[PDB]
Amino acid sequence: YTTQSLASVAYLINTLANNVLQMLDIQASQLRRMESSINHISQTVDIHKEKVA
Amino acid sequence: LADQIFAYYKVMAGSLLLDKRLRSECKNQGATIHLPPSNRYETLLKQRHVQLLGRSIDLNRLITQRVSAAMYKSLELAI
Amino acid sequence: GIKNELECVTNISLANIIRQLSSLSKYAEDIFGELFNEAHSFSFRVNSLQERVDRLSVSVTQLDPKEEELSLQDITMRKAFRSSTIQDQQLF
Amino acid sequence: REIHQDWANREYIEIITSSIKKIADFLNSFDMSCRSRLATLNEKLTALERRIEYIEARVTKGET
Amino acid sequence: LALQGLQLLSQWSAHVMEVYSWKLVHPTDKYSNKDCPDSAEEYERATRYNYTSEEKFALVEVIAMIKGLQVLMGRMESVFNHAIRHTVYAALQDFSQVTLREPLRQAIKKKKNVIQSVLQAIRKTVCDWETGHEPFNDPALRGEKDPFDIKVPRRAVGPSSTQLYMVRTMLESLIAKTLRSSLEGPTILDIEKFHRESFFYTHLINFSETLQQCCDLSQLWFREFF
Amino acid sequence: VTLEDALSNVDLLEELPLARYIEQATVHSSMNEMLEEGQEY
Ligand SMILES: [Cl-]
Ligand SMILES: [Cl-]
Repeated sequence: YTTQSLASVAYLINTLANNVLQMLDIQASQLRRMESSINHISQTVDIHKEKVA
Repeated sequence: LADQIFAYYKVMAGSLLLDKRLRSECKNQGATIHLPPSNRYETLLKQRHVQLLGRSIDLNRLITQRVSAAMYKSLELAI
Repeated sequence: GIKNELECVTNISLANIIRQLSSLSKYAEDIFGELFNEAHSFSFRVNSLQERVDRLSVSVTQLDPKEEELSLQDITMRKAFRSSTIQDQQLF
Repeated sequence: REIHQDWANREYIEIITSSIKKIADFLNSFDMSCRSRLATLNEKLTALERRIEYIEARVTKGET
Repeated sequence: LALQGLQLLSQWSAHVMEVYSWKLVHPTDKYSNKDCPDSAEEYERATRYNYTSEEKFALVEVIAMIKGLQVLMGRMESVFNHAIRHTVYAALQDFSQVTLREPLRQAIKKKKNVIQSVLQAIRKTVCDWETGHEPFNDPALRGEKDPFDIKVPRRAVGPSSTQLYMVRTMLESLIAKTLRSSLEGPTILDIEKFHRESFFYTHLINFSETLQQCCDLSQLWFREFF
Repeated sequence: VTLEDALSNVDLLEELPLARYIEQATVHSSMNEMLEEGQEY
């Protein structure tokens, strides 16, 4: 029961950790794409304000 | 900490842009504009998880809150 | 004391090891839950930002330089933009 | 005899306890690593939220 | 290294606490510190006014050196736990199985039953023979000298606390007509050697708890007595 | 080689010819428990 318990705990932790890392990796790349998208909007607003000027 | 960090980096900026010839001329006239002492604030600025009483404290985030307010206050004063 | 049976100590101390794995399972769950709750909280903000970023793209494409008039009422009748000034204190 | 079996029993015990400590170590250093990552994500996200507020205000009228 | 680092941490912690401890019983006054009023209450004179700028910096240094090394020692726990267990086992088995042969031979070769009984009890308590059984074909166990080699096993597990207590106490009784005068020169030094070195075994086996006890600065805040 | 080491070698010449531990450990262990109780007080 000891061996079985050690193996089980290690497994469930390994699985949940891997999932958490995957979640953080996805959220990072989300912000990376969003910054790129915000930057292009900002450039577009800059261009527009200059045209009015 | 945030107060002295902002004051430190403002003095650094002011020193960096101060005309070098004027600096030496003042030194010869016996009125040296005293160069600020260097400090070691970076490790504190890199702290994202200070473990205190079971809490995880983002020191970087907290400093930024104040430093950003100080930047805005500087700009308001200039205008 | 010291008079206990060897095999009896072995079994009791192995049973306590399984208890340690029980508490370690609870300790692990708490750790993963605290991290999940923060990242989950970020998800709501990320989704809410992504939609704001997308409907701004639309609003920005529809800007017309030839059309846009400049109003002096933006100075006298409407407030100046202020960015968030919220600061965290009393963290304990 | 029973002492020789005791030595084997306690070696086994030593191996399991060592492995439990390794799990605990991993759990602590995983927590710390994710704390950094969540702080970094919050930093970038907060900035991106602020920037959007700003850009929006450049295109929108103020409150009367 | 494990023992050296624990001793160093202990030295540093003792330094901080001893300075602090001294200051608490010798609060300053106006005569020794010009900035300290006679109106200042004892505790403030014991703490706040009782340290110069240089003393306060030096204290934070040592505190930082303690806590910093505590982190590095803690990160090395798993390696230390294994190496300590291997070393303690090896020292105990080498001593019991091999080193105690000569004094045991001399205990049976002469009529020294009391010394024989304790030396055997020690061997009985801890010896982890590789075959599983004690070697009975041993010349020293009989009384005569060697033409004899024993391969001692290597395990990464220390003795139990009862095993260590019994061995140490039984070895102690030999070196304490006393049982000491009935033993040879080099052998007495051999028991003393192992008895002295085994003093720290419990501490080192319980490394984690010992680490914390060597770095304990928790008492600087408490002030119930004052 | 110290003087007491030389004197001890001479002492050797004048010398030539021509269990309960479990109980004590139980007493010791019992007394230790009192220490822990005293700490609590
Ligand atoms: Cl704590
Ligand atoms: Cl002892």
